[PDB]
Amino acid sequence: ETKADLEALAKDLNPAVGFWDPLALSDYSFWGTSQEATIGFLREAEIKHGRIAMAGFVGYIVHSNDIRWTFDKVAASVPTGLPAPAVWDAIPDIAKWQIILFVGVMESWRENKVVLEAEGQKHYMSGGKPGYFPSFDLLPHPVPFPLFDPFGISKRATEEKKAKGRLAEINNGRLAMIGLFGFLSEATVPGSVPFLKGVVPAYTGEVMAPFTQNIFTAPTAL
Amino acid sequence: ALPELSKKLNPVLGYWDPLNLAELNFWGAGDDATVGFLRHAEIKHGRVAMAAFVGYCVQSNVHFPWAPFNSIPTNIAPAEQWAQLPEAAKWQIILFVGFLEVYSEHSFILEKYGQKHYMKGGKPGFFPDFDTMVHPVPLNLWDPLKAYKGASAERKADGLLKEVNNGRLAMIGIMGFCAEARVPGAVPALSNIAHYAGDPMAPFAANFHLPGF
Amino acid sequence: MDKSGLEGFAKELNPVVGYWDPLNLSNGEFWGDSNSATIGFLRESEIKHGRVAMAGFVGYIVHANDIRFPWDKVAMAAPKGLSPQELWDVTPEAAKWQIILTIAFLEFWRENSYILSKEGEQHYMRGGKPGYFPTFSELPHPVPFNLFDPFGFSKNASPEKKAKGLLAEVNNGRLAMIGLMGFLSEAKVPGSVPALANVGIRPYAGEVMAP
Ligand SMILES: CC(=O)O[C@H]1CC(C)(C)C(=C=C/C(C)=C/C=C/C(C)=C/C=C/C=C(C)/C=C/C=C(\C)C(=O)C[C@@]23O[C@]2(C)C[C@@H](O)CC3(C)C)[C@](C)(O)C1
Ligand SMILES: CC(=O)O[C@H]1CC(C)(C)C(=C=C/C(C)=C/C=C/C(C)=C/C=C/C=C(C)/C=C/C=C(\C)C(=O)C[C@@]23O[C@]2(C)C[C@@H](O)CC3(C)C)[C@](C)(O)C1
Ligand SMILES: CC(=O)O[C@H]1CC(C)(C)C(=C=C/C(C)=C/C=C/C(C)=C/C=C/C=C(C)/C=C/C=C(\C)C(=O)C[C@@]23O[C@]2(C)C[C@@H](O)CC3(C)C)[C@](C)(O)C1
Ligand SMILES: CC(=O)O[C@H]1CC(C)(C)C(=C=C/C(C)=C/C=C/C(C)=C/C=C/C=C(C)/C=C/C=C(\C)C(=O)C[C@@]23O[C@]2(C)C[C@@H](O)CC3(C)C)[C@](C)(O)C1
Ligand SMILES: CC(=O)O[C@H]1CC(C)(C)C(=C=C/C(C)=C/C=C/C(C)=C/C=C/C=C(C)/C=C/C=C(\C)C(=O)C[C@@]23O[C@]2(C)C[C@@H](O)CC3(C)C)[C@](C)(O)C1
Ligand code: KC2
Ligand code: KC2
Ligand code: KC2
Repeated sequence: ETKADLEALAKDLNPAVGFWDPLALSDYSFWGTSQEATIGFLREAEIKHGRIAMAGFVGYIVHSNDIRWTFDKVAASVPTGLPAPAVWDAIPDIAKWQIILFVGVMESWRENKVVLEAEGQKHYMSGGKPGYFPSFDLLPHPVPFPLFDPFGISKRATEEKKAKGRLAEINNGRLAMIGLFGFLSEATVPGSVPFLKGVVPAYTGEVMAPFTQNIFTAPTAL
Repeated sequence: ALPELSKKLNPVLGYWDPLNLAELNFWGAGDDATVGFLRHAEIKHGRVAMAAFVGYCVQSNVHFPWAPFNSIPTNIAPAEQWAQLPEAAKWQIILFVGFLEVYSEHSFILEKYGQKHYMKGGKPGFFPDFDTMVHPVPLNLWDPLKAYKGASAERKADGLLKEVNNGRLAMIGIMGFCAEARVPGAVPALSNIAHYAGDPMAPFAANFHLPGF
Repeated sequence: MDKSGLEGFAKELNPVVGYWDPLNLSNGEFWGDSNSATIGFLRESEIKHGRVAMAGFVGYIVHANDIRFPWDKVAMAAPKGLSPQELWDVTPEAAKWQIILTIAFLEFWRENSYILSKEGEQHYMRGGKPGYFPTFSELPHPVPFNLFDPFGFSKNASPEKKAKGLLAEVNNGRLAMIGLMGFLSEAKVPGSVPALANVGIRPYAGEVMAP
């Protein structure tokens, strides 16, 4: 998308705030590629981070209140009452490494030229749709559902509703990237979020440290 | 240029070059190169002295409450604070100022912005913006927030005159501070704060002693 | 407003004083804008300072009298006999942050040129009415009661009455800053303001401007 398209998108997301890039990432040519592709990468980054942060907000609320799956042994193995950041550290590293590799397979599926062009879209940097996820039609083996709408809902949605939904996606993502980080910052830095004092359990570890044992130095195996 | 500029700075005195330093042909580069180098040296010294005056006054009373600065007292000489600073911090500060200096010296950059080297028709002290730098550079050295980038032309020279005079005053001021610091009673009416005993022109005296000395 | 208009406005504020500008701040270009912009910024600053000072005078009296609502728990639980500054400092930190953040949102709304232009006004520096707080029509959800005149008592007022009111606003705020700062000075350094010495301005032992 062009910077004019970004201005229009910003003025539709929030008419009053409008286009509010004060650091000019929209202008810096990333890897030497054109502005129309840096805009695509930046917009895909915004959508993706907002997605992961919205999911992370809901997941943090779920983990802090120990609403766990009833019929699994890993959840039972993890002690109860831990902070939500620690509910991640108390897991077998082999499960962390499979969550991460699941996201890896999915983000390899997404960026694939062949799947995207078979379904009709292109890469987000090649003028495609930022925040699209191709279905598993060209998958080696069959699979029951896709990722976006595994069921049928929004197979018959108007383009107006889709545009409204993408605007709401971007806005809610911008807000959730701040809410989830409010949770993390209040956990690891007490009195950092003034309104959550005494609400978020405290935490000592590093939320940017996925595995307990350092993979770069000494991993663990199963 | 120096006569007219000196009369602008102080028309009563006009010109006083008692040692004829402008007349002396520095490195055989010509009197024009002498004038350019001397004006740029005066401006560089004035800027660093102005900043050093403010920094000395600040550091004598306030420190940053995070490490490693929180561990330093403020009731000692600021030169003593610098002496205590870790060797890596000293080298890194000097290397950063070296970057600013070599960027100012880079001809291609200030030529991009429309200036020449200070001793060949370059207006003294035109520092360049970090646009030729490779990766993102959110702000610049001069007009970092771009506040007064659209200043007034006559103001843009009145400010130069005020800068030169304030720089001269700060040269004498910071040096008076150092004089009273390393020699008590050196500056009468200043002997009230800090009496460290060591050479301030020894960046790494605390760290190492160069061989041969 | 041009500087000729500023001299005129000063004359309307007080025919005797005239344009008393010993620092000549009106004749300036802050951040490299125009002189009209500098005048607009100074006018908005004066109006806003007078407004906050007028509300602060009333608040200081109301707090010094220990006048508190009959429905709130926080204030009723807070200690009595305190100075207003002590009362603010012992208010809950969350409450202080909500107050300051709502004030932040109001400042953002006032500065927002999209909203002013939708209402037929402009930002004060760029040429417009200094001190005009826009309505809340552009809000995501339709609140009632716009900030200025929520119940609508000045809707049918005349332009001449409104101009007189703005002049009164500026002058009354000018002495309101002096009054509130007199209270703060007397709570701080005693004998700063002689006249209040009898009423016993409740002493305060902290720097108010350091939350
Ligand atoms: C204090 C305490 O206890 O807790 C605190 C601290 C703690 C734990 C840290 C917390 C946290 C989380 C935080 C702060 C997380 C921060 C995460 C962050 C900041 C993650 C950057 C990723 C960057 C990447 C992947 C770069 C790719 C780089 C690549 C691939 C490039 O090519 C770069 C590029 O430039 C080139 C080379 C060329 C250019 O042409 C183009 C661009 C520009 C693209 C909390 C929640 O605040 C709590
Ligand atoms: C709390 C508690 O205790 O509750 C009690 C309640 C109660 C009621 C007493 C109990 C019970 C009974 C229950 C709940 C029974 C559940 C039975 C159930 C759910 C039975 C599924 C069969 C699926 C099959 C055979 C799959 C074939 C799979 C085939 C043919 C495939 O290849 C699938 C696939 O082709 C797709 C579809 C699409 C392709 O893209 C991918 C592939 C090729 C892989 C329990 C267990 O006691 C628990
Ligand atoms: C301290 C202070 O002073 O302040 C603050 C600081 C701080 C930390 C910020 C605070 C906070 C909390 C905040 C702001 C939290 C924000 C959290 C956020 C923003 C969380 C979004 C989740 C969205 C999801 C999961 C959406 C899924 C949506 C999905 C999967 C859809 O189905 C989309 C959909 O389009 C389809 C595909 C089909 C259509 O038919 C329509 C629908 C919609 C169904 C505090 C505590 O309040 C106080
Ligand atoms: C003892 C006795 O008998 O005698 C003496 C002995 C002795 C030792 C000499 C003494 C001394 C010391 C003295 C007097 C030292 C004086 C030091 C001095 C004179 C220090 C200037 C600093 C200026 C700065 C940092 C400027 C920043 C300027 C900045 C950051 C700007 O914004 C630049 C600006 O251009 C822009 C971009 C926009 C324009 O709109 C204008 C402005 C300006 C805003 C004594 C003890 O006092 C008395
Ligand atoms: C002749 C002469 O002498 O000078 C000449 C030269 C000179 C100086 C250049 C000139 C000028 C300008 C002048 C004199 C300008 C003065 C400006 C001034 C004096 C401006 C105050 C603002 C106050 C505010 C915003 C207060 C907020 C106050 C707030 C929000 C509060 O504290 C609230 C609160 O307190 C309550 C209500 C209750 C307590 O429970 C809690 C606290 C404490 C939190 C003149 C005009 O040319 C005259
Ligand atoms: C956990 C992650 C996650 C969250 C929390 C989340 C939240 C929201 C919200 C928030 C309130 C809204 C309102 C919203 C709306 C839409 N989402 Mg979205 N979404 C997530 C994930 C995905 C994925 C993977 C895809 C996707 C999409 C769409 C489309 C389709 C537009 C179109 O087809 O034109 C619309 C309208 C698909 C797409 O193509 O987006 C461009 C797609 O592939 N979303 N989404
Ligand atoms: C320690 C840092 C430092 C200090 C303390 C300081 C103080 C003062 C004061 C005194 C109160 C005044 C009044 C003043 C005024 C001007 N400064 Mg100056 N200045 C510093 C640093 C630099 C740098 C790096 C540059 C610079 C410049 C200009 C120009 C532009 C003129 C033009 O471009 O026409 C004007 C008018 C630029 C230049 O080229 O000046 C030769 C430039 O790049 N300054 N400066
Ligand atoms: C706590 C804050 C506060 C105080 C203590 C205060 C006191 C006084 C006094 C003192 C005795 C007078 C006499 C006075 C008069 C007027 N005030 Mg005022 N005022 C405050 C706040 C606001 C706000 C937010 C606005 C406003 C306005 C007007 C207008 C409308 C003129 C017009 O509609 O043309 C007139 C005549 C509105 C405006 O347009 O101001 C530019 C507007 O938005 N005031 N105001």
